[PDB]
Amino acid sequence: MKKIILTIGCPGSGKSTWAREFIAKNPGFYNINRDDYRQSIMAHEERDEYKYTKKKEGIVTGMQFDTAKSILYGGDSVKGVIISDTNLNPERRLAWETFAKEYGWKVEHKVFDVPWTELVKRNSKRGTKAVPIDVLRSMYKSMREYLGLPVYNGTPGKPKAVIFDVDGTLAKMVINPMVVELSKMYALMGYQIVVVSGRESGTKEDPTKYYRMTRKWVEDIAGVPLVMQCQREQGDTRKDDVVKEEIFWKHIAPHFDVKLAIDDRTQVVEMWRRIGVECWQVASGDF
Amino acid sequence: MKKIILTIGCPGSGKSTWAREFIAKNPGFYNINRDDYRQSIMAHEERDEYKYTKKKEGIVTGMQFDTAKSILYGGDSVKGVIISDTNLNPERRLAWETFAKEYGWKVEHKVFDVPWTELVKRNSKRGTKAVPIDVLRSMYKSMREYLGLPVYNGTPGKPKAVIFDVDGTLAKMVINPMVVELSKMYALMGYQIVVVSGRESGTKEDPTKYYRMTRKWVEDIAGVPLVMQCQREQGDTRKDDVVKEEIFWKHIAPHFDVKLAIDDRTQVVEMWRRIGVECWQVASGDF
Amino acid sequence: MKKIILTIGCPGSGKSTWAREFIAKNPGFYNINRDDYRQSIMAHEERDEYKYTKKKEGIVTGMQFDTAKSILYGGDSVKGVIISDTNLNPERRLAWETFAKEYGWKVEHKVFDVPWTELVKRNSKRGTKAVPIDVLRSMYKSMREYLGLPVYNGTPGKPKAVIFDVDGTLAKMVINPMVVELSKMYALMGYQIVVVSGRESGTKEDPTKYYRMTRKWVEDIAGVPLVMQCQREQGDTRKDDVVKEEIFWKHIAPHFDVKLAIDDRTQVVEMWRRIGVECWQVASGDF
Amino acid sequence: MKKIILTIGCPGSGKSTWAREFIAKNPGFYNINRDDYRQSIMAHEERDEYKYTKKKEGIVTGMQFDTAKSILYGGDSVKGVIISDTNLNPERRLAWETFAKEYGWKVEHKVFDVPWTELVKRNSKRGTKAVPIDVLRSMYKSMREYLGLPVYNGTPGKPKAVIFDVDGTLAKMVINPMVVELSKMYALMGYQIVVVSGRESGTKEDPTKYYRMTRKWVEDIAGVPLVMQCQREQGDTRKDDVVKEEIFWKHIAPHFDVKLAIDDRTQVVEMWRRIGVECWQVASGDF
Ligand SMILES: [Ca+2]
Ligand SMILES: [Ca+2]
Ligand SMILES: [Ca+2]
Ligand SMILES: [Ca+2]
Repeated sequence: MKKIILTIGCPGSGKSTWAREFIAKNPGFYNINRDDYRQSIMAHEERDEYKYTKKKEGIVTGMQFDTAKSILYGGDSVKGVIISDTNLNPERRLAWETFAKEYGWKVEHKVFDVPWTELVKRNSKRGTKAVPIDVLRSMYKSMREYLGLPVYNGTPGKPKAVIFDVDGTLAKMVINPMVVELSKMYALMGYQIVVVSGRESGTKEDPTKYYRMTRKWVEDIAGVPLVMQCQREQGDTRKDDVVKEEIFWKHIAPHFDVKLAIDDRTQVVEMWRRIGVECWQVASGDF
Repeated sequence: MKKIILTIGCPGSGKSTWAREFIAKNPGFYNINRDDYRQSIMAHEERDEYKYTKKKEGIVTGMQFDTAKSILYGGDSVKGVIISDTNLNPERRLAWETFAKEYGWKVEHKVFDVPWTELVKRNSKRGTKAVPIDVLRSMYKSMREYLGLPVYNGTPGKPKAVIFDVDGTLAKMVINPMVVELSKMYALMGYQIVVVSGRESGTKEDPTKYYRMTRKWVEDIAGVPLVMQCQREQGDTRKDDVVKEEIFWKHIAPHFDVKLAIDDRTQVVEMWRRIGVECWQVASGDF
Repeated sequence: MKKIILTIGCPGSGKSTWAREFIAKNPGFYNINRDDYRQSIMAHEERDEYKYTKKKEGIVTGMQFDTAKSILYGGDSVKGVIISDTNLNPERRLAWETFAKEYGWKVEHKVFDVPWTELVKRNSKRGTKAVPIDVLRSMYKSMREYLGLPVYNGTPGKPKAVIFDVDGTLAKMVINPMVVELSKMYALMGYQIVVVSGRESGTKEDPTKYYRMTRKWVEDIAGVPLVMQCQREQGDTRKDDVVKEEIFWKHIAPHFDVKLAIDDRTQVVEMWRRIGVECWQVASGDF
Repeated sequence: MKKIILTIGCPGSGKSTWAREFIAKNPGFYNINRDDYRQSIMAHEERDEYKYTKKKEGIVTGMQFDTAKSILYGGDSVKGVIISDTNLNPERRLAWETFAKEYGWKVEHKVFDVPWTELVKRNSKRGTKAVPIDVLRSMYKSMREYLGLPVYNGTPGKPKAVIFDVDGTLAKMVINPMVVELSKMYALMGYQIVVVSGRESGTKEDPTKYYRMTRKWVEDIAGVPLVMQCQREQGDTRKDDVVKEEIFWKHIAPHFDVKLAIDDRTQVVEMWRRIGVECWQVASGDF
């Protein structure tokens, strides 16, 4: 059955690079893309930035389905087509299927799940084809809803706590005054403090060298009335982003009703908010 | 009445640059272009070169008319669309009109007549969007058929002659041996020799300074049995290309049945052949 | 006296665009630039990203001064040269002058002061020539030290206060729970709360329409124990960035020893930190 | 001994692509290139075209040697440098060596010999970095003088002949009137006619199928008083360019004093002239 592959990925996820190599290897396959249509009807150049308009979007949408119809109603030579957009809008994604059935075509999805940190990394160098962070963020947030990834939301029963980070947040990567005050203000308030850190626990030869150093400084110098502490396991090289988000679902979320996140590294503040935890960023953390 | 503007011009003639500025100033106008569609269905990048295929052309054509229909069947907001191709194919150009009438739309043409010399000038710097000389040549040859420009073809009654050029052809810009021999070989053969030159005749103060110098060298040193001589009028700054093509229709074509053209400057050899005169190029003449 | 113009501006501030147009109009002027040299010795392409190395920087530096010497020791035709870098390093900037005097040349500065908001705007679209935010930030922070712009640092005598923002911070652009709690936690703690907002005060016909609405919501619904409130004057169209930074130096800084800034709009959080006030960003604010 | 590699190749021959990959693999190696320097001192953009000027060339030259000195006088870490230009000027090439010895450095050459047909192929798509055919031609002509390739010039004793081509020249790829006349005009004149062709002689099963067809048409229909005929051997897939230039040095040049070449395919007309044989091109032959 002639197929309609939808690529599912955020801007600069590989979608297009894939559809070109693929079509270049699989005869009978043709591409359909919104950005292309968007740029074409405006006669724009590479350095020109298109301006969103319902009227134009309507036209573009119009152009896709029609082209789908046209090409897919070709010979037996035509094996199918690729709708190389972000396709992160469920409302529309559904629309393509219900369109596909009423014509005898099947629908496939080719997913391009690239890590946020890597999506930013790429989108910033994307130049004129780059996209604003809120859209990139908004997009990724849909890529997660698609994948069915978890989003937190309190935990009835467990105490109301506030997770804190050390490097840069609690400490000035000596004590970072205002923030350390906060940890205690929240201490009075009736909150559980759960300090956390992405500093590797230690070295292969001594797997807690740094964890102990941290815990000591946190308690003895800063004097943070922590209730629990968690750190990056020794010999773990995954992203801070990935790392803490695991520590959450595995230790804190279950024994705690989280209300806040005090941190400083963007990728981490990005992760916190993204999953459902409010996060206040106390300093610039672009690294 | 909603309009369908067709741009008539050769590659790199201004077409697109026009349609962008225009649409950018005239609301209700949208663009339709083949190259765009061609690149899109292949998912190509700027550095990739598409490969002509009837099957794809058919698809592209399909995409244009359908998009025309779609957009033009919009509100009263839609004033019309631009078909920004070369549109130098009469067969198709007709097709758009006969399509336009059977839907209640008019058709307009925006012509971009740029000089050949300038088209090459641009196309060579066009980079990856550049096009092979024979297509550029073939294209321009259609742009002329469109404009209704003249193409020569003998002249019954008048003698059979061969036009010769001086700078570079007859002379080594001292005598250029083989070529000068030819002028006489054709002299025996029973041909009229009509020497011609784009060397300005002279200076404002002496409007034949060079014409005389030339004629003298041509007769006295080279010894070319010329029957007639023509040169660029003093104070004329138009192109060699333009220049000689006027001298032809005004002096030679009427009193002669031309069979050959011996020359050396590409733009001129290009012009000769282009209008209907066979031309042998005796040396590299890229200047 | 032959001159050595140094361009003073952050990445994507106009520097290069200026030096090209200038040299294009002023004969006897030649360009010297680090990025160029950096890319050249590595044989890099546009899509390649150079890697910082002292050894290479040393070489590049070496290349500039030598080229300066070489060209400036030309004829009377050579009027001078442009050192089109960021030149925001005082250590080096000094070096060029002390170099200039020991050879009989003067030094000029052409400054390109572009607003941060506009620098980000451009750098994000800069593509492969774009630069990381911390460097852009770090750079701008030097452009300010150059211009001699003010950086705050407490105010002895005046009470310790915390400035708060409304739209997005205190309010969910109904009340934003955690943040409003904070305003009171700091209220107990012994801090003065100085709410602030970039919401235009009102309309030409009623220049406080919104200021009153705000103040009411802030006091009556949120219940923030504010001590003072400031807002964007009616009919003011300058940037939020520019706006609040004026309200600070003119109303708060003088009557207050500021310790914190709770806000949400990046350009504003960027401004706060930049001038010397710690700022915690409570939510994504990329708009 | 620290080395100075000079790349020897025509525009778009691989030079730069090589020097980047190389430096990327061999630590201690740095690049020096004229075009870079040329563009930098003018502050030019990619779409801007530099304008040749002795004064600027002098400056650029100045910049290279100085940079050579500078970098090569680095530590033991510096293994050498690449002068990635065309380096087809012997006058200068010598200069680099005599410069190298007076400082204790050796000189190496990395040659990039790419076929003319392929150089044009590339240079036309080179876009703004492309170069005019006469320079490309002039360049290749130096690349040949470097390689020590042969250039013809008469052959005392042997008769004065004129080589003719069939496809497109003698025949209209039926007879091509004017050109066939010429073959006989030269026949009277006292010249030997040596017809030649790049049409494969035949098929594996019958290695002269086409050679016979040709010879028959040439003699029986056209009536060319040929004295000798040569064709592309069966099962030969090298370029027409390469092909005929071998047939020349192996059959004609030795038994003939060539005065002219009548042909039509550019790559071949290009080859003829290039080696020392005058060639008149009778028609457009861009294929
Ligand atoms: Ca941190
Ligand atoms: Ca001439
Ligand atoms: Ca706000
Ligand atoms: Ca031929």
